[PDB]
Amino acid sequence: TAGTPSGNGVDYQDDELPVYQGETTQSLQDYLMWQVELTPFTDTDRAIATSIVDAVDDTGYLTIQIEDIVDSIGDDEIGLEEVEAVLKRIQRFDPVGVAAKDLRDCLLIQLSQFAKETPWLEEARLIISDHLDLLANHDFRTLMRVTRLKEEVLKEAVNLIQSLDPRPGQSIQTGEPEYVIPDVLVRKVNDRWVVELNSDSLPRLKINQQYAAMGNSARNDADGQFIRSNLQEARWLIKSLESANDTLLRVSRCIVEQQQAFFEQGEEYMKPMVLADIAQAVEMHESTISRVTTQKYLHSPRGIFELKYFFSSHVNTEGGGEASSTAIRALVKKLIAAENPAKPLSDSKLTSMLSEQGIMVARRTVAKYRESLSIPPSNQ
Amino acid sequence: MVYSYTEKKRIRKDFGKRPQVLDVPYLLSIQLDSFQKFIEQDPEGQYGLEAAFRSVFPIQSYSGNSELQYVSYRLGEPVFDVQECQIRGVTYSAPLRVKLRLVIYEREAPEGTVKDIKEQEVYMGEIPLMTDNGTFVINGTERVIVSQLHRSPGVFFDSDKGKTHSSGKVLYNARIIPYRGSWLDFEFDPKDNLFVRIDRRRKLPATIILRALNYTTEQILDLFFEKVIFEIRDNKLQMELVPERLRGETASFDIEANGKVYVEKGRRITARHIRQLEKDDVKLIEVPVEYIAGKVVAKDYIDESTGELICAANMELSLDLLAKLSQSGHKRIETLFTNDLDHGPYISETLRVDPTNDRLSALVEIYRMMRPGEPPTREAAESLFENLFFSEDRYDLSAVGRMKFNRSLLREEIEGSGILSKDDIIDVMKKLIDIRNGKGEVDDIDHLGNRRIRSVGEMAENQFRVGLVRVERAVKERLSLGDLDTLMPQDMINAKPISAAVKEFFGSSQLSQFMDQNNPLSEITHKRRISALGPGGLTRERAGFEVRDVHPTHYGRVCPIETPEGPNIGLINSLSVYAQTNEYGFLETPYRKVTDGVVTDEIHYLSAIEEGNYVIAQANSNLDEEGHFVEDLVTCRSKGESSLFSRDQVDYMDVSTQQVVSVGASLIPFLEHDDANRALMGANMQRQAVPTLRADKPLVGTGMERAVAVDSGVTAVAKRGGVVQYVDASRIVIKVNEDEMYPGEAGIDIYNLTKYTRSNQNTCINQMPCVSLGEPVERGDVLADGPSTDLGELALGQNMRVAFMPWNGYNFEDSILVSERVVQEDRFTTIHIQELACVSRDTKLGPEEITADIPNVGEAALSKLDESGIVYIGAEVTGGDILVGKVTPKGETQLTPEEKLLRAIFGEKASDVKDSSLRVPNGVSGTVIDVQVFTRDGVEKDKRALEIEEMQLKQAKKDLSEELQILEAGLFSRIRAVLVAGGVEAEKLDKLPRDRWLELGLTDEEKQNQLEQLAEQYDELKHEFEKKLEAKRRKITQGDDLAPGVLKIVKVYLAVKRRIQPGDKMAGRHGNKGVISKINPIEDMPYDENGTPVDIVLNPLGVPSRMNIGQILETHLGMAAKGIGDKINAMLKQQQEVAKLREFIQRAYDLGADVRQKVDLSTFSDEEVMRLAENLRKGMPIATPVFDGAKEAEIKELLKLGDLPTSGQIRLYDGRTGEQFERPVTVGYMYMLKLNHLVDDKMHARSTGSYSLVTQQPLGGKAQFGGQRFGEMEVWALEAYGAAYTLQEMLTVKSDDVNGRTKMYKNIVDGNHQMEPGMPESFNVLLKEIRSLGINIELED
Amino acid sequence: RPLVPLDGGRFATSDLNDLYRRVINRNNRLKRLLDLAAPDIIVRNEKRMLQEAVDALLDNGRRGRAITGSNKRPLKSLADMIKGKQGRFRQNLLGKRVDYSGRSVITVGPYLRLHQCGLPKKMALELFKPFIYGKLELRGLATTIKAAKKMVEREEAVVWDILDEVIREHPVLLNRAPTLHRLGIQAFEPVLIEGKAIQLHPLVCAAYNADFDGDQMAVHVPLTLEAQLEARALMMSTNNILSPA
RNA sequence: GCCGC
DNA sequence: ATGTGCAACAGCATGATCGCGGCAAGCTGATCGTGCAAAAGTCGTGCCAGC
Ligand SMILES: [Mg+2]
Repeated sequence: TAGTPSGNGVDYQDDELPVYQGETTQSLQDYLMWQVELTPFTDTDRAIATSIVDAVDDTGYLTIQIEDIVDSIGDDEIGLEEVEAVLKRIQRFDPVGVAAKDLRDCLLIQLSQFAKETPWLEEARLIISDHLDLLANHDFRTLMRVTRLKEEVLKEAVNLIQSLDPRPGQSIQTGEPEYVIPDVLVRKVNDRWVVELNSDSLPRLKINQQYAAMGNSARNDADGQFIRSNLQEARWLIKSLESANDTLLRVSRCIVEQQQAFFEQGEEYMKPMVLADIAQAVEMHESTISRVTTQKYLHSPRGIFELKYFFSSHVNTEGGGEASSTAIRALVKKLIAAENPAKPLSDSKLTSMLSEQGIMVARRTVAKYRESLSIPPSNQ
Repeated sequence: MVYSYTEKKRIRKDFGKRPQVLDVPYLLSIQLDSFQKFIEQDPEGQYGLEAAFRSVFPIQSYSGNSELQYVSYRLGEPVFDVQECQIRGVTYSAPLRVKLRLVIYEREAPEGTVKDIKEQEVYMGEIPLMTDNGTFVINGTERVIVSQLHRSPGVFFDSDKGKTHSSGKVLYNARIIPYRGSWLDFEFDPKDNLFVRIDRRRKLPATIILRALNYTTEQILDLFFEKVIFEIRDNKLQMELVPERLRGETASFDIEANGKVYVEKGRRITARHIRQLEKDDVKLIEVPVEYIAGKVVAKDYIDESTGELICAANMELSLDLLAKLSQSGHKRIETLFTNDLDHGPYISETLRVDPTNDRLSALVEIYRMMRPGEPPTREAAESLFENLFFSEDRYDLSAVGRMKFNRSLLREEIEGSGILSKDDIIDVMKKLIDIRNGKGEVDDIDHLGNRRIRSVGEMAENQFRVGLVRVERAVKERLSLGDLDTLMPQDMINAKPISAAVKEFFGSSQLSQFMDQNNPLSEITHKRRISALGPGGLTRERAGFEVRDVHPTHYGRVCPIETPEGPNIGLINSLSVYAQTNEYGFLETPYRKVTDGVVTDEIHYLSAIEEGNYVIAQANSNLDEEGHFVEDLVTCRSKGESSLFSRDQVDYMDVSTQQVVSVGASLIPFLEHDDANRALMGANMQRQAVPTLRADKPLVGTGMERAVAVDSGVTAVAKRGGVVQYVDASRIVIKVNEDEMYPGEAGIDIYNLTKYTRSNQNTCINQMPCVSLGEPVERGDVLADGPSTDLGELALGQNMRVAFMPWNGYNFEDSILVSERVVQEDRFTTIHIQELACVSRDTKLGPEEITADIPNVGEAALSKLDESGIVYIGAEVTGGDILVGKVTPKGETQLTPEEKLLRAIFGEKASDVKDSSLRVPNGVSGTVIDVQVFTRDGVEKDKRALEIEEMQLKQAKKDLSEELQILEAGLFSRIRAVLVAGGVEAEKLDKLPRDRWLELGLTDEEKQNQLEQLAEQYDELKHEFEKKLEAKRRKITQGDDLAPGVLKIVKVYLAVKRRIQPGDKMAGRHGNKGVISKINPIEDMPYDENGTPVDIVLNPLGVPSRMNIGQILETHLGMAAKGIGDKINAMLKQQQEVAKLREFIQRAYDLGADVRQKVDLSTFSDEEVMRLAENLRKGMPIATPVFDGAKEAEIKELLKLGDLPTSGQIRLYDGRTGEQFERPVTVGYMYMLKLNHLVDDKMHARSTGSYSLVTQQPLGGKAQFGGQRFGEMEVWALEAYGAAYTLQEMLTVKSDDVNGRTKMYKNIVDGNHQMEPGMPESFNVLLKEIRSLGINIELED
Repeated sequence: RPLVPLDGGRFATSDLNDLYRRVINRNNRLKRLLDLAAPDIIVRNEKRMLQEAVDALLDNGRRGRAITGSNKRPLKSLADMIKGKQGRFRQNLLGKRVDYSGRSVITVGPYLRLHQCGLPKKMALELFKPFIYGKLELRGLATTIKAAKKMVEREEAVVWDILDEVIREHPVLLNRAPTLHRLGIQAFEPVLIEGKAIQLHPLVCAAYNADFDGDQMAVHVPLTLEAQLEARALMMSTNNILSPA
């Protein structure tokens, strides 16, 4: 290891019997409640505020409908007029624009809190925000004619609109990106692409279990011998862990054996291996292998970090034998990106190109592969 | 000659009064020597890795006819040097290569072999190495290892103070302690019964072990007692005469000698009667039969008539038994001594208690007592007893253990079997019985002759031995299933447990801690530190009042002054300056041999045991020119005591007066004038000083500053010093002179000084040159001075002008008053460096990218970020600025219409990717110093990574091309000389390149030999430089093998300047400390008649109660030194000629009452005199040794030389009123340090923050924004006040009332000031806890 | 009894979780083995195992020389971790940590009165944050709590003026760590000073047993009318002049 | 654990 | 004159041993396979409605 990181921030509660205790974190909902508790609200107003802030998502938008909120209250004299006022009061909290029903309302409230003298206040308050939002989504070439305004002014109005916060309330999150990858399956490149395993800790567990259980048993302070009281539990644990590591290593070796080409030369060279393919290889049932390799993670220089991403059964009626739809999707993404500025990428045209390349796939499937992680480049 | 180049620039005026015999040692020899002995190869199997390998290897399987033969070993070159190892954050270690061979023996032919595979060396683990300063760079840290003071293995006899049974009976016990194995013990019952406690188990009689050694009852009674013979023939019943044993006894009847009365019945028992009886030669005489009634038969006489016999040992005899033995013909009866004057009844009682008399019975009994499990089958007992003691690999006393064992029992032989035999246990039991009898005495366990020292090498050797045993256990299994195809790497080399054990010992141990990096003094003190704690040591709470007390044997070995205060006082000590460790591991101290009446120059090192017999004189006893003592009666130490002896009875003399003080205590001037505990505090506080912006030498020093500065290693010392060629703020290149030179390739010395670098305590480490240009230097001279060092002298403080006077209560108690001029000159201003790092780590949802553009971040925040997202070097960041722009991906594979239009309106990401950027922690400010981005192999190089690689390549080429330029210049000069010898074109030849086409051919010999060889050497030099350069380029440009998860690493350093302020702490080196109370303006401080204000004002009230006269003496001496410096400065100001200035300096350097310094300016060059005088403008740095130095008369004449009053006190005027203070005030210069306790780290406040999930109470401590703890005593005080509402608001509203907190905050914001209390969460947690047991507790109505 | 999180998504069970899991495992194994008509020896062994697990869970460190585990340190059972030292020391019975608390090094102020102490303005403005929020919202300088919070964050000049107004007659109490008697905690009237050190009146040092060579004190705010009156009329430094011993 | 009171 | 009852001594196990604060340092993991119905879930393929 040429370069090693310094130790990451960590601590454990000491001089306290309930070790590690805990530590409270402030979320968006907690901050919203804290703000609510410090503004003059009636009891009904407080109840409505709590009900509507309970429905605030992680991004800061309301998930439930206002009429559904009124139904949730389930009390008379709490008609939608009152809840509308309460929600509109709530919107103007520290993350200005939080608890917004839609994008239009969020931009309207964000633009509301201003000096009322900005160069393009009325230009984008309702002409652009409250109207022709779908036009602004596209190139908005006809938007200038629709709003009877010059394109030069719209060029700055669009920038002013984009200056606002798209998703308010997401700057409050206190979670840490600690969901890093153990990569218990390490792999290096060799003459045959050997696969090893790290983070086993089996010798350490064996030593600790010995020094505790067999340490107490070998200690002569207790009368008699604890030949089975403590000694014959560490053996069972060690055997179980060894068996688990053995089957994991066997499954990983089978996976690399059947998927050597994905790792060699081009990345998109995965065969459509099924659960039975590994089941017959390891002489074990498919259910155990599926339960074993469903979130275990490998560390590859170029391949993806997963053990279920390779497990695809996507024969797709290929011309020569069978193929995998993962490679088909990768090829479609590569070809769609590398196209003309018009970029037709028609479903029928893409299917014809794939068939010419040798992938006999229907024109309706390719639309699904494209829509899974992309959009048609004006193919309609 | 007399003075070195680095010393002629500034010479301390030593007051001396006594010559020095031997110089101070390396001050770091213990750690260095121990690790050297651990690492280096040894032809014999004495110690180290070779010793461990020979201990385990060779090894063979269980009759498998396959062995692994071990031959030699080596350590590979480290793959990183120290500096880049620290900058990377990795361990500095070397690979361990071991060469061993596999031999396969013939199964059919006994003692024959069929195969012998001599495979090459194999690798198991990496052994960390120590730096040149005795530090172990592990995980990019320092981690010094502290030596341990433990009990030497052997035999120790103790009396437990004789207060256990409350009867006044003193109990003696004996313990046998091996280096590794199970303890053995013997104890005395209050009923006088021999009991053993093996492995600290239940007490059993010694007779079981004594019989287990194949010893019959007759034999034990014979060996453990002096048997006498009773002869009963013809009814005479005579007795053998032993007058020597017959000392105290009462005559039961008349005693006659050869028919003549010698001693009457109940006659005189005095020594005269015994002497008279012994003088007369008397054979056996008859005795009354009543005496034998109390006797006990020892042997087991056999009856010749019948097989029946009286074999009942340890039993008396009956009257009928006399007739029974007479009938059997027993003329002689063997009976033990049974005499109780000095001897007594022992061993026999233990044999009466325990009836087992067979080896099998004893073995099974000890097997049952040791192991209460399964009973043995005549094989478990034998094997277990063989495993307990007398086993080669189970029980083992070291050579020191055998030495102590043999010495304590008075055996001439020192070396012996490392395993205990049958005879030594018997000898130990006999010795214990002897101590009980009266002869002999118990030994002191706190005696320094019974305590050893374990250093780093021995501990590492033990850990490696344990790891190699673990490896061997696994290795042995495979050999049973071994074919011929297996090699050594395939024979379970098993690097894993070797590496695991070694790294676990080094990185995580009690005796391997972070080293202190404030000053070089703290590093020096920490390196040579003695600790009683540790794995095999003594815990804090197990320590009595006697183990933490100073002993008369601590004289020249450990310091009685330097020790921590509260918990660890007496448990952590420091080595004396001259102390060193014996071969066995015992402390030693030098002494001068004394022959007749003249002390000799030869020096002997004596340990704690040897020095106890001789008579040792005192260091400060006057001697004449010839070495004789000037007085008849001198003070000496004979045996732990002090008294006056004759001039001829002495045997040794102390080497010097510093023998009893450590390095830390040696730097306190006038130590003999300070109280012991206050000097202890001063010595302990000298190590907490913080290096300042600019170093300042002490005006009043001791002379140990040079040794501490050089030996610490912070400086840069020349090693083959010639002349200085190129100087720079970051490099010194020295052209080594011709007199010493390695043949070939010429050669120069390149020193790369370490610039501003973060230390362990977040201080600054910086080196700056001391040589100017073309200045000749010698070997060992100082080139650069590190942190807190001025011209090679330890300077960790500043010279402050001090007035001792009360000033309007602003120096009340221990506070300090400081002028603003001290603040203006940036004195006591220190640089602190901080390290912040961020890591880009892979996730399931995607990789983590470091990019400048951050979603939902304004353009103002990105101002101080480059195109790659890393701060520009030199940018000043404060508060919560962003350092590294990092984005974390988010997962969404369902494109709902709202997200679709979000992506349409905004960027393609539409800010889905969250941001997790490294921001400066609140309250932290400073300038960005360095960025050290690291990248993985294969990943795209960062934009700034190219720039750093370019700068590294430029530095490497720049420091590599100098020697190439020198070598090519030499080759060109040789070629020019050759062409001058023949066909010289002079400037015409010099103008054309390549020596004008090598000057054609000229003569045949020159063309064939000279020119051809020159061209060949030139081409070889080019090729050599080119391959070395591409090797450096390849080494520089590589992909670092990061962790499997991480992808990129960025490290950012911030540097800030901390100035002095009222909250800061300042202290001198005499135990006088305090905090600043006010920073006074210049015109408000007192001034003398010359208008010069003072810098510091202290209280006279703190001197007498604390008993620090060194304070006042150092103040006067500093005033005198600064007066001489002022005289020199004034005389240099007026452009006075060199003659008068040299005269004045010579006069000042010859003062004192017969000092031992002989500095003379007659031989000094005029330029040297000018430089030295220009170095004394700010003061003359005189030096006083520890226990001898300047006296009152010498200080007063020093004052009189500089035209200052001899009283040391002047007239001060009040800077506010203009009036003169009524009494004279003591003014002078005192060396004041700045401790590491500042209010920028001690100021905290909180109103609301985070609470724990359990008990819902606020967190604790700074950096978590915690609240102050309102403990039990504070609540007791509140109860005693009667403040019930304050207490209730403390217990409920402020801590645990979850609803109460919010309600009270809402009331405060509204302005209600109402409580509305409730139930603390802690009581609910306690109720749930108690209910979680089988117990019900409830809150009834 | 939360379980400790580690690097990544991994979770490490605490000692109580380990004891409960072991008890559950032994109980389940005994239950499954009872129905198999197994010989009475293994039934006896499993019943002893379940009993030992129960005692280890309820009271570790007795009858079996403790269970320990994974660090050669005894596991913390239910009783061993009741409250601090098995009693009620740490987070109950007067062991609470409190909000509105500060701490810094003390120096000497000779100009002070017997009832006055010097309080740094950075130590203030943090203890008195909700009071400043209330005074800002009440005077009309900031309408919403967010505006007042942001303005206090930016620490403008009127914020300092309002802080000086709100500290006027609010007593504050200082205590020293080894509280030996009731005079080790006293209430003073804060005075705003510039710096980071508390200025303590010299005449109370003897009662506090305080010296200016590096000591520190703790500052607490009595944030209630009853608490303010108690701090003024009971614990003021002018109130206690004779020692209650 | 090291240090400060 | 021998036998029975009671008080005392020695051994053993249990419980406790001042606070408050700042650096620091290690992570305390997992588990098991079963072979099968039973269920739920998923993918290649063809459909009608909008441009
Ligand atoms: Mg103090």
